[PDB]
Amino acid sequence: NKYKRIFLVVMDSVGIGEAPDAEQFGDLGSDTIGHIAEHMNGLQMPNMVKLGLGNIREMKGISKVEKPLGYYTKMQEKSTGKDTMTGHWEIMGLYIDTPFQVFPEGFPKELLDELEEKTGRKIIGNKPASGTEILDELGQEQMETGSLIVYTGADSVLQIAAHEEVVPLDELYKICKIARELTLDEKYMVGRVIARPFVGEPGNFTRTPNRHDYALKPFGRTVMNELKDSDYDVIAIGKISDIYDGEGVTESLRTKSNMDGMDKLVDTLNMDFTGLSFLNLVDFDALFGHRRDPQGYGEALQEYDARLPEVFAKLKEDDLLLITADHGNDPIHPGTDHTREYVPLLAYSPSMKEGGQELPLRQTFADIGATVAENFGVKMPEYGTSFLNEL
Ligand SMILES: O=P(O)(O)OC[C@H]1O[C@H](O)[C@H](O)[C@@H]1O
Ligand SMILES: [Mn+2]
Ligand SMILES: [Mn+2]
Ligand SMILES: [Mn+2]
Ligand SMILES: [Mn+2]
Repeated sequence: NKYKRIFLVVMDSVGIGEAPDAEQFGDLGSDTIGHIAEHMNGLQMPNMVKLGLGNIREMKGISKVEKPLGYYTKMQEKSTGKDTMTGHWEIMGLYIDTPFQVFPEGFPKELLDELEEKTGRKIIGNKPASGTEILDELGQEQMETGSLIVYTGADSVLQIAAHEEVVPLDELYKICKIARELTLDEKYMVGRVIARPFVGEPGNFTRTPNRHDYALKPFGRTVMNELKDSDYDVIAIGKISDIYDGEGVTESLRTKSNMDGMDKLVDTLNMDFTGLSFLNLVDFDALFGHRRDPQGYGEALQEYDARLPEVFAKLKEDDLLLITADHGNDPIHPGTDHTREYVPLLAYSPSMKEGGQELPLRQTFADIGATVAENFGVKMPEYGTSFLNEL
């Protein structure tokens, strides 16, 4: 192997400006990092700058450097959708024609009618809502009637809440499996069906640790599958295992925040493995992008940047660090949906003694998967062109 270990970091939703097809998605004008930099009156990300972030694109407080630490470019998304699953599945070598759907006005009558028909249960709610707020609103009715609270949010999710002492947990799980099957349908394709059991009483409801998430498997066998099948390590950190429904994962590390995600990355740097360590930093998307909160987003990016020097200190000569994103989620943009943007790519190894240079623009996210696959001598993905030899 050229590299013994590859550390891949997805800064979730950290877009670097509207993609060529942004108009199709209602994303003209989008610019995640650039708009945040303007709001912050200059972002402070000196470590990303040292890697060559500004060499990709200059933004307020983010300037180019004469000798970037590693190689740099951006990537263009080829798949139809701008959701997390699409972005990640493409990154690991796939092409996804069918986009996952979001439901700002709730789910179509047709879908909920069939779910009622298959379960013998009534559905209430059917709207975007905070999980805790909707419990306050409808939890009592749910308890008295045995109906199901169905709701959604800014992401591609169908969530089903029911009181544990009214609807048995195993019945809630069965219902969610039925919903998961019904939503394998392009008309209502949801990324995730989530069981949301709760306990307590009106004015005092608590959601239990018995949450279960029902994901779809990637529409193809990924570079992660190939690594695992060839006996390499594939360490998933944060949402990564869930995003791929565990496909090709050899160890999974749960995280609670971006800072915790950087701690787990450091943990993997301390491990003797051969293969891939794959981190998703999800706070950017979950707390700041969808909430259209550029101040929180800017602070999170600065908190993340401050962690990088320890990562640089731990990387070995035969380690490669890859930093990218899976789409945009511009916190100064209409609505609450993701944005169709280019994503940054930074590629750094301490063995790059003269620093890096500009890579040709990546025409699909799958170029990352192809690079990983070629490095480890496993079956090349169908899509994507490796940049391994450029490094
Ligand atoms: O807490 P809730 O409002 O029920 O659900 C919000 C999100 O919490 C989970 O990460 C899922 O991604 C949901 O979209
Ligand atoms: Mn838009
Ligand atoms: Mn994402
Ligand atoms: Mn999202
Ligand atoms: Mn603040």
